Amino acid sequence: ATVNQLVRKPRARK
Amino acid sequence: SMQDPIADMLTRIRNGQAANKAAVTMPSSKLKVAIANVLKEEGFIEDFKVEGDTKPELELTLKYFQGKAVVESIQRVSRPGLRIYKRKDELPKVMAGLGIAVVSTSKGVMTDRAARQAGLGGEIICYVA
RNA sequence: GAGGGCGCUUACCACUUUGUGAUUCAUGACUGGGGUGAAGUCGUAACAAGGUAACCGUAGGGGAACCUGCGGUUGGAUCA
RNA sequence: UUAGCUAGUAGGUGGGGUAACGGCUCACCUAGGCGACGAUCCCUAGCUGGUCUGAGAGGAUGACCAGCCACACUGGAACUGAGACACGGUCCAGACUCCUACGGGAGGCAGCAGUGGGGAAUAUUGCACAAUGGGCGCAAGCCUGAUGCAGCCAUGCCGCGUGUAUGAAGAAGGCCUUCGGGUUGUAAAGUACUUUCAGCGGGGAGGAAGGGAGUAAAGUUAAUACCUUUGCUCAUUGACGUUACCCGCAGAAGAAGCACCGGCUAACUCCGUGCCAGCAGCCGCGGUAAUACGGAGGGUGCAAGCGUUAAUCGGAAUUACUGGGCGUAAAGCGCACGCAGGCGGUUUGUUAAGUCAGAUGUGAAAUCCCCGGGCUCAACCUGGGAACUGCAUCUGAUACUGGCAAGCUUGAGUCUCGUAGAGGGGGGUAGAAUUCCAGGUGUAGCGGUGAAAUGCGUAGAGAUCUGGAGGAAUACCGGUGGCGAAGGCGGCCCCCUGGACGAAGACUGACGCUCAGGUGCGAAAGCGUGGGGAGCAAACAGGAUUAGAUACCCUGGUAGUCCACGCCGUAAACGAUGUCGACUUGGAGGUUGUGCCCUUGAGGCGUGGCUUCCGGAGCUAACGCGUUAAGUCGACCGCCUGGGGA
Ligand SMILES: [Mg+2]
Ligand SMILES: [Mg+2]
Ligand SMILES: [Mg+2]
Ligand SMILES: [Mg+2]
Ligand SMILES: [Mg+2]
Ligand SMILES: [Mg+2]
Ligand SMILES: [Mg+2]
Ligand SMILES: [Mg+2]
Ligand SMILES: [Mg+2]
Ligand SMILES: [Mg+2]
Ligand SMILES: [Mg+2]
Ligand SMILES: [Mg+2]
Ligand SMILES: [Mg+2]
Ligand SMILES: [Mg+2]
Ligand SMILES: [Mg+2]
Ligand SMILES: [Mg+2]
Ligand SMILES: [Mg+2]
Ligand SMILES: [Mg+2]
Ligand SMILES: [Mg+2]
Ligand SMILES: [Mg+2]
Ligand SMILES: [Mg+2]
Ligand SMILES: [Mg+2]
Ligand SMILES: [Mg+2]
Ligand SMILES: [Mg+2]
Ligand SMILES: [Mg+2]
Ligand SMILES: [Mg+2]
Ligand SMILES: [Mg+2]
Ligand SMILES: [Mg+2]
Ligand SMILES: [Mg+2]
Ligand SMILES: [Mg+2]
Ligand SMILES: [Mg+2]
Ligand SMILES: [Mg+2]
Ligand SMILES: [Mg+2]
Ligand SMILES: [Mg+2]
Ligand SMILES: [Mg+2]
Ligand SMILES: [Mg+2]
Ligand SMILES: [Mg+2]
Repeated sequence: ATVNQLVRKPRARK
Repeated sequence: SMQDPIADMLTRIRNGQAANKAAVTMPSSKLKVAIANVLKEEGFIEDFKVEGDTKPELELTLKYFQGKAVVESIQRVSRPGLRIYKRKDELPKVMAGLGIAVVSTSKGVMTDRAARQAGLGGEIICYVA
């Protein structure tokens, strides 16, 4: 949910 | 905590507008005066006064229609977790031009309607819908 | 004479040999489970207070579903 | 489920080296270099301009066109030359095949085709330098499997025809039918008209500019020669090509199929078959009435194509930045500390870092978009513009973010006076109750269950009383009561020690929030060593129950429960809600304080901390939450992506 979380690891596409 | 004080300002406006409050108070600052004075000049609120110099306390007078919310909703856009910036031609409108978008530039705080004659861009503060 | 070439030797080094490691595929006796199976056998666990309330974690038990011991929870009935 | 990698490695001196700088190379000197902003290792992959999909953001990929890099049987090396470590150059080794008089040599189709083979699957062993580009030469000329063309392959896109006018008892036939009638159906026939293309004959643009022979002018030169250039004239230059195009002829003559028909999704009846056969993308159809199977009738959707399979995106907001959730649907680590990282109150100055404004340069062409032009049209080709949201630099503005400087106090802290509490650890101590043991009085059953039995007892049980020993737990108080980060924590007393909260001020001046790795705590079971032993009690002993009893029930009973010393670190470790802060109507209470008040009672009035039950607005899938949020928001972190596998 947090944009700063996605800096470390993006959303994992299946 | 209180790390986004403009978002704290928008919280205190939206609550008392919906909960039929007559007037609200909040801790003042330089930037909060530069936003509420623009909203006073855009018909959304009525009046603002300053109280205290060692603890600056800002006050806002609410505004109603028949007991109905004038400011229906307001949306914080940029934030300390994610900064938002646009150019002089990428300025977004609110409700296709009905609502105003508070954008602070080097020529002071103005709207995107007022930024057409100024020709500048910068930080989006809030969508006054 | 100066100088060159040939030849020899040396340095570098491909391929190649032994010793002995790491990694990968194929094959592979045997072996570990799991899934897919309406009618097969064995039992009646759970869902009602499902006939010893159920469940989670842990140790032990025995064809098996499970059981008991300790502790916790209500995702339990009846309640005062 | 890759955390350490690296000694010519990192840097320096000097020598050497190439076309140029340089560990590019060598001796010496230093011990550094790289790396949680992914070093290194493993696997995969040519990349980009783009194509496709998508409203856009994104997503998947890199064939034809163009740009670059690498490669030319495998491996290594150098020469030549301006340029190669060299596709049709060489040298060496290996692999394979060919020639051979046996000693030897020859060869590199990932160039054009073409064969063998692989695979679901991709072509003629063609023509030409006419044009364009390139190579050589003064030119002529030659060469070019580049390229221009042709054939094959409905392989894709686009265009046209397979007739049109007229023609109702509306014939026949098929099928439906309440046999009355409708359907096929102006459809056919017949009546009139016409010839796109093909077929058959004729004419025929453009792709071609040049080049070659005379010749005048100009030019230099001793020169009217020769040559250079500008002119004019004559004869010529086409693979495609039987060119497009056009004239003329004959007559509808040469030219329509496939899929579907329950719903999604366009169209309804009939017969045959009988959960058999079959159908099918999903839903699920058919054992005696199936529009879903098979066939017929009729229709629908497309069209020289039509279906199917496989693959990519969309639909899918179904990895959610745009644009999702985590109380019970999958998901908030058991909790706490804290580095790196992210983020940060308020006032002023400064820097202009981020951002924004303007401008330059650049973002190759082609593709896409805008208006045009051209091929009879379209596809296709093409003019200019826009687009390419990119990157670099300069000049600006200073509100916000960042840095520096000086601050300020409401955030967060510090002191004093106090109050409450099962907060933890350590050491003593009390009294019931349980059981054991000693003694006394005392007698036939005690014990246990739904009912009985095992078991105990005439050595006197049990019951009672006296006295002693050991072990573990703390009735009542005690309550949605209190405390602790949580698991949890309960006799009293002492000692040591932790946080929480309130009052009055004084004081430091953002000292803060949050947290991946890391670090510690962390119910009980169980594990190691040494103690300890009442009661309870896995396994087990024995008796009932029963079909069997392994469980239930009962009589006993070891490990364990207890303590020290460690280890184990999982729980339905739950408020099934991560922490912090800011706000938004309220009640019934509880607990804990404090301020004032005819103290006129343990009271009246306020006002903070903690906590439960109701409930408005609002939110929610519903349940419910609802000032302690699951209401409206911010700061940061964890976690989930169908069920099962797991
Ligand atoms: Mg059962
Ligand atoms: Mg049960
Ligand atoms: Mg229990
Ligand atoms: Mg040097
Ligand atoms: Mg090509
Ligand atoms: Mg290429
Ligand atoms: Mg090369
Ligand atoms: Mg080579
Ligand atoms: Mg060759
Ligand atoms: Mg080829
Ligand atoms: Mg084959
Ligand atoms: Mg008929
Ligand atoms: Mg024709
Ligand atoms: Mg001509
Ligand atoms: Mg329909
Ligand atoms: Mg069919
Ligand atoms: Mg039938
Ligand atoms: Mg067509
Ligand atoms: Mg598929
Ligand atoms: Mg999506
Ligand atoms: Mg969802
Ligand atoms: Mg769940
Ligand atoms: Mg928790
Ligand atoms: Mg371009
Ligand atoms: Mg162009
Ligand atoms: Mg174009
Ligand atoms: Mg046209
Ligand atoms: Mg006792
Ligand atoms: Mg001070
Ligand atoms: Mg053991
Ligand atoms: Mg038992
Ligand atoms: Mg032990
Ligand atoms: Mg767990
Ligand atoms: Mg609950
Ligand atoms: Mg209500
Ligand atoms: Mg409520
Ligand atoms: Mg899964």
